[PDB]
Amino acid sequence: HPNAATSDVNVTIDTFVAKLKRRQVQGSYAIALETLQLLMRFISAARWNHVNDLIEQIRDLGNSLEKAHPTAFSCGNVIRRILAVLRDEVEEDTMSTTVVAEPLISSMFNLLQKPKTDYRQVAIQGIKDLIDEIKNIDEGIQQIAIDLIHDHEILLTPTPDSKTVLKFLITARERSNRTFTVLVTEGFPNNTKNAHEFAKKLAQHNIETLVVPDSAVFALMSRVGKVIIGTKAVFVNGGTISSNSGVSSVCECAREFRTPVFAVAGLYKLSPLYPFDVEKFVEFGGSQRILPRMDPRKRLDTVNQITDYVPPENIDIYITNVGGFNPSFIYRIAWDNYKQIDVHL
Amino acid sequence: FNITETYLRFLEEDTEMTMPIAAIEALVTLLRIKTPETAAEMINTIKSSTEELIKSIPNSVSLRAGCDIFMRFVLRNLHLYGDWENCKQHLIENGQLFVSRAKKSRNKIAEIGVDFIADDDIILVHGYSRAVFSLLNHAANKFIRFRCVVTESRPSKQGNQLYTLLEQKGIPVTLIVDSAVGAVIDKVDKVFVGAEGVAESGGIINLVGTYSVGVLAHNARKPFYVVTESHKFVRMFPLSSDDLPMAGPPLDFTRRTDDLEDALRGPTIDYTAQEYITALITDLGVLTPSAVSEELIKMWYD
Amino acid sequence: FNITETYLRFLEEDTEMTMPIAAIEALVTLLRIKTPETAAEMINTIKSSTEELIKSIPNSVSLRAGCDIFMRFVLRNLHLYGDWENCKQHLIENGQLFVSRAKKSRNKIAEIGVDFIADDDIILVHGYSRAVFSLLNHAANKFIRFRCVVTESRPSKQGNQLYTLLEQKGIPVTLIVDSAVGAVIDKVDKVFVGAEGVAESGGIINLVGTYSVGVLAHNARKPFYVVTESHKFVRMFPLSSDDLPMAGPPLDFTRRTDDLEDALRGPTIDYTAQEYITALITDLGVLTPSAVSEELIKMWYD
Repeated sequence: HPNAATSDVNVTIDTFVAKLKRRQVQGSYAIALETLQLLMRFISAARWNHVNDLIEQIRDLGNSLEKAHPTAFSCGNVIRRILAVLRDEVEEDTMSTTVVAEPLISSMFNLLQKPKTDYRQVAIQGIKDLIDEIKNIDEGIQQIAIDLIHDHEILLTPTPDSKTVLKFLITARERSNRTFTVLVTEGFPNNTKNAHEFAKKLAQHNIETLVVPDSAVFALMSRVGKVIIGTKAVFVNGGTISSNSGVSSVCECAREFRTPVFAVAGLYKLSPLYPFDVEKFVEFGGSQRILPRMDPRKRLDTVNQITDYVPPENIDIYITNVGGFNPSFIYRIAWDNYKQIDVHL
Repeated sequence: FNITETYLRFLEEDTEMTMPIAAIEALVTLLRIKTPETAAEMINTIKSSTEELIKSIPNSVSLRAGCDIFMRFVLRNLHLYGDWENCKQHLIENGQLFVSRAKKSRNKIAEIGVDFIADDDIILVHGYSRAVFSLLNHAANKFIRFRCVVTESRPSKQGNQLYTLLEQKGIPVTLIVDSAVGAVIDKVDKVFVGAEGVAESGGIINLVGTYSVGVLAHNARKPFYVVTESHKFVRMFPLSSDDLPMAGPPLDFTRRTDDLEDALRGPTIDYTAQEYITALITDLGVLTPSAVSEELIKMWYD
Repeated sequence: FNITETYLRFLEEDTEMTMPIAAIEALVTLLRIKTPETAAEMINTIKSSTEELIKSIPNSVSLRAGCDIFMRFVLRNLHLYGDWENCKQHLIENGQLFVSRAKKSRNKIAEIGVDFIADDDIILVHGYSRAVFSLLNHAANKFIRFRCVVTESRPSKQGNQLYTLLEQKGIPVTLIVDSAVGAVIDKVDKVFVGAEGVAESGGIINLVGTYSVGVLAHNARKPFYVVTESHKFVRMFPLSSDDLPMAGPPLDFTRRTDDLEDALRGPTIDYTAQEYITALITDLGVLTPSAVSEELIKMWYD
């Protein structure tokens, strides 16, 4: 499906693509917001007449968006959620149009056995709901989050790039009765400035801050109590894509020492697609930032990557706005938000 | 109207059919004789047939799983609470329909499962399961950098058979004894194992050795894979590290001999835990962590 | 006069002749003809002979160890600064004497170092060594609650031979495939192993599958044991997990065949790490932790 049908009806798709390609848009939340806006635009302006055809068109659009940018998972996720929202309503409608038993909320045997309305308003409302959800995640985490950390315990923080994780930390630090020491790993080629900023923020907040280089993780590990990840995207089996550099090794170390590994992200970051390959989804950075000169650097081929992938075996906890979950359970949460056919587009 | 005979009838066939599928078909055929209308005349007879099958069973739990699934499906069927004829017709249809389904499942597998192959990754394949082989062949079809490793299995020379099958493909292969599989840790990128039965937690019943392999994988931090279709689901949970309903010997210290008559006695079927497996391959979309349990819950509701 | 011929001479006998001792004897015989007074005419020739032997080796490791030990002994001999005749005579005597010693060592092992199996401890034995068998037989002789578990060894059906040997002693035995070895660790108490050689690092040079077994033992925290006659210390360092100076191919990926010809080329020699050993039973006192290395240091004075 090309962009021959959408030219004067919807123009913003091109702009979105541009934003994606040259990285004019920054932060997954912003991307999600943009996607939502696009969806709204599509809804308010276009014509349908039929429902299945419309659904197909939407699917095609989603596919196109995916093809334009693979590292934007939030965009995909939101679309999927919207589709799911549509689908249930459609199903409900069909039952009235025609004019059923189930053990649970969803059945497996229903796939094997042979099975005008104001749905537009409902669809519109769905988008609003999604927006609302996106707006506040930290408020639904803090009631569970500020129960784990105790007095005279030491925290270790890889990935300070995420905006949620910092907030979570701050909320914990607010409490007068609670006291903890913070060890911060830097992350050289991608996270350094961000890490520094985080450290500064911590200092401002009036907490004991310890800036640790990437090599000095091993010596302090006898004192380390907990591990927190600043992840960017959550998946099916448990595996997560983290917000750039210095996460994997630390996680491995934690696993070795049997240190508890926590993860805070959100369900809008959660994807119903499987991460079958690390090479396909993870994007690599820039060689120019590491070392100067060009003519001798033809011989010196430098390897540097943005995003990081951590196996589900190391991570045990996934606290979101709804509640505390596991990597062995999060799949069901995704299913509760994205339907069966909506996985493949 | 007999079922053991039907079961026997499938031995030199397969490759195109599927033993459990065949069994299911047989069951369906049995059902459409004594009328699905009268529940007292039918269900009891079905139960009796199942019992007979169990009695005749040597070392198989998958047939039982299939039959119970079929029963569950039948039970589900009558939830329409309308006329008793259409439902019956549907039930009758649903036997050859099941057979038809398998192909579709395979097709589904062969498009999503081909995304897993990475650049220059060496694959070890364990156990005689048709699905895994299909996946392999359809990966060759796709043209992806890959290698195949054969394990020397000993129930009735299975590893050798597997190797031979691989040969008629054109892929370079090397056979490794089950004792020597421990040393191979760095060269093989992904460990692939077929399953004969998937339990509640996500535990796997298969063949001559799986648990050890899983342990090895865990030790080496190499990913462990389970490849299956959608019919091998049992509502069972093992008590110890390895326990199964067996017709053979569960560790028998044979009496004092000189001429050698009985010595080949011990474990033949093994069970592996939920922690070892990192990825699960099935046709029902993409599911891995604890979806089997959920499915079971959906099915039985008890 | 030849050493190879001498080696060949023993084939059907063995089972007490510690191959390395035989080799030593052969070396001594070779020496005591061409006048051992001169060091220029002799030591170099001996070295050449050893090299030739190494070149001619089909699948043996301990010969080198034996020869280097002999060399060391010779070196030690001429430190008394007395006379050339008497020392030479002593050296000559020390060949048959060395052979005689082996039996005494064996006896010492079989009388002192047999206390591990006492309270009906079930033993898992793999890797054929004469010493272990002697220990077993002489434990039977002493009369003690004991039980045996056999893992199937497959170089050229040695497991069967082992079973037969066990039979001619009177004791119930069972056969276990090295695939289902992960399933059975529950009733079996301790793991015992016979080695081809002990490395510089501390680890064990053995047969078709031992590393996996070691790993399993580690997982289960049931201790891993090695019983060998104290003369298998070779100057060899397995630096990585899959590297040894082997005569056979180290995992050769054979080309796409059709008639099933090239398959049986699996790892017949495996290596395990230094940390896996709990107790090493030797005639020169009960010593394990870093004892072999110490001995080596003492020998080379470095």
